[PDB]
Amino acid sequence: SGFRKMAFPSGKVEGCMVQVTCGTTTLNGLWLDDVVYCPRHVICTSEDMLNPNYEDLLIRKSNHNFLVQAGNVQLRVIGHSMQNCVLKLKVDTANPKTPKYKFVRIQPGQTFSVLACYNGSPSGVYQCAMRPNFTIKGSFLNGSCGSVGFNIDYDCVSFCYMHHMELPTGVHAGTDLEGNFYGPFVDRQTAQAAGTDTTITVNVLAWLYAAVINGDRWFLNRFTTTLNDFNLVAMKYNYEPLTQDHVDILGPLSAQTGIAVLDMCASLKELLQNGMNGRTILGSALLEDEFTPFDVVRQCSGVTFQ
Amino acid sequence: SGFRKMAFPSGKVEGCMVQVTCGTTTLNGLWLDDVVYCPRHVICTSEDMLNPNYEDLLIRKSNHNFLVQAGNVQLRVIGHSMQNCVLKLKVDTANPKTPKYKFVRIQPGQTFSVLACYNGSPSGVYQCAMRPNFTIKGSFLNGSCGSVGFNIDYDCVSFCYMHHMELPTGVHAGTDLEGNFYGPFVDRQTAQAAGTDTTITVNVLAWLYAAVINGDRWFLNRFTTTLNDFNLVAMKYNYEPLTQDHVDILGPLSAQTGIAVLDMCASLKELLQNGMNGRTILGSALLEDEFTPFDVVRQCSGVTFQ
Ligand SMILES: *[C@H](CC(=O)OC)[C@@H](C[C@@H]1CCNC1=O)NC(=O)[C@H](CC(C)C)NC(=O)OCc1ccccc1
Ligand SMILES: *[C@H](CC(=O)OC)[C@@H](C[C@@H]1CCNC1=O)NC(=O)[C@H](CC(C)C)NC(=O)OCc1ccccc1
Repeated sequence: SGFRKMAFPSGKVEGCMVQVTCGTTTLNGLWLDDVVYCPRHVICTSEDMLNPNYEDLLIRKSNHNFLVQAGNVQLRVIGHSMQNCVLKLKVDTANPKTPKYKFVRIQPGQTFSVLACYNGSPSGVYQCAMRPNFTIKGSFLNGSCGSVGFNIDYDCVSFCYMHHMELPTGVHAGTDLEGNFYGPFVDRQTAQAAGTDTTITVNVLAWLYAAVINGDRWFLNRFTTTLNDFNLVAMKYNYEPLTQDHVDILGPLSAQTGIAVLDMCASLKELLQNGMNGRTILGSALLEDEFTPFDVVRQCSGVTFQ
Repeated sequence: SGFRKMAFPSGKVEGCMVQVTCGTTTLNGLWLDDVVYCPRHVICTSEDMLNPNYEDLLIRKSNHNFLVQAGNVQLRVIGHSMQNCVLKLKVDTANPKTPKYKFVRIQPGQTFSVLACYNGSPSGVYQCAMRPNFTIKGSFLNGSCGSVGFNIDYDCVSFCYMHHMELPTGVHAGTDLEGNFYGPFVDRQTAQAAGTDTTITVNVLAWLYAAVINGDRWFLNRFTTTLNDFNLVAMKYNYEPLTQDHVDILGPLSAQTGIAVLDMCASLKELLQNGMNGRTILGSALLEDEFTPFDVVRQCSGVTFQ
């Protein structure tokens, strides 16, 4: 038993991380097939990033201005193109370690694993959730751009994130693998505001179902409620509105534990109106919202990957 | 910036995970060079595990009674030996993916990364700390034995843990890679008690230094204290006694933030005597003790691995 936040095995992604250098700027790149993906601001200096005209900046750059290093071996760049906020460097060698991969654009509330890299070398892996305001709360130092977020079905790597920015608030913003930013963010060193960060309600309920599975029981109360009544209290505490869909994905955990979703919603209702009273749930003194209803089943059914 | 609990890249360990079957029992094995390491209770049935005589049980087993599977390829076992609570299966093929590796026995309070596996296939990775009572709080379902814990310097994998048991309390116990259990535990399905779980004081102080680095400041107070005075209050809250050694490892974070260790100890002293008042530090409403003083520097200096 036991419940922890768990990142996917990063072995398949490690084989695709390369170092990309342009001028004096160095970041990480994603080498899939014969294409290297990296943030387009690799063509930017520190002064360029204040107000960059990426088109005018990319005009001055050629193929030989891009040094792609895979450990100690170099990839000869034979073409480059700017797709939105990402750069696609065509190399003359296909990556022999390319797994079966996809490019997906996740939805708010869904989670993924981040392989933090510097100089194209992995440093650590952790689980991140795309907040409803399309930010993430990760760990990114200088040189961490180009690092990717991903999910794995069994042998298929679903790339979904690439890191670009840290906002003035300390949270992080990025794009998908097509260069499109998550949220209303642009890759420019200027003050940028995300919306009000709300709580992924279906995720806290799934995390409460996991605690119920793992022996944490004190929170289980005796009330029930309705979908609109709970949403009136959920909107009071900046929680996402629970839809009939969210009830359907939680069905698996509800049908196994025998607690109706509206019953769990009532136990969550009192948990917001009365606090934790100095108690903990699964070793945390607050409500966790970074566990999707599929992340708990993944940890209770024991799925694997090859 | 930002601070998260981070697991090492598990790519090098994934290449050493194989499936080990004996009779009807299947668990994970560690394939390094031409030796496969796995818990010795692979020779046990469900009824054997109540009171096993491992010697008498291993007498009945031969080399061909051990099926070692690496994906779809089998490893021919040509020898077996019981070292403490671990089984060493000699195969006729050296693992071509063996990294530079060591076998170490960690100290209480130190952390490591756990690659959770089932049927020799990785499932997830998370960071664990060896509690002062020589247990860990992980996530282990049925079939998770043989999974290992490890640390990486740069290209050297330091294996330190192998999973065996879940206690009646829900926490987990295991051995090093030499078969010696951490703590007073034996691999037998019987009621077994760990001691009183105490808090790794040097780890909470290092985690407070990280919050100080990442903008979390409200806890910083104005008192100071002495080593004995703080230990009198630390022992009151079941905290490990802080030694002059612990002050020396915290020197790096103390000399960078400019807060003396005894000053941080006073801010921690009031944090125990006054609680958090419904506030959070680094997104947690309690004091984290699973971050060693080297784990914060690892996340603030940005070390990498190859
Ligand atoms: C990407 C550049 C890189 O890593 O390698 C060239 C980022 C820096 C990362 C983002 C998270 N922390 C970092 O150090 N460089 C940037 O200039 C971007 C903005 C756009 C050009 C994408 N991020 C940014 O300006 O972040 C502000 C910041 C806050 C705290 C610390 C460093 C930067
Ligand atoms: C190892 C066996 C295995 O995984 O594959 C053969 C363990 C089961 C693991 C330990 C953590 N959770 C599991 O399911 N089998 C055991 O019998 C051991 C005891 C010794 C023989 C090592 N663990 C044990 O008895 O755990 C009790 C338990 C609690 C909760 C759920 C399952 C088992």
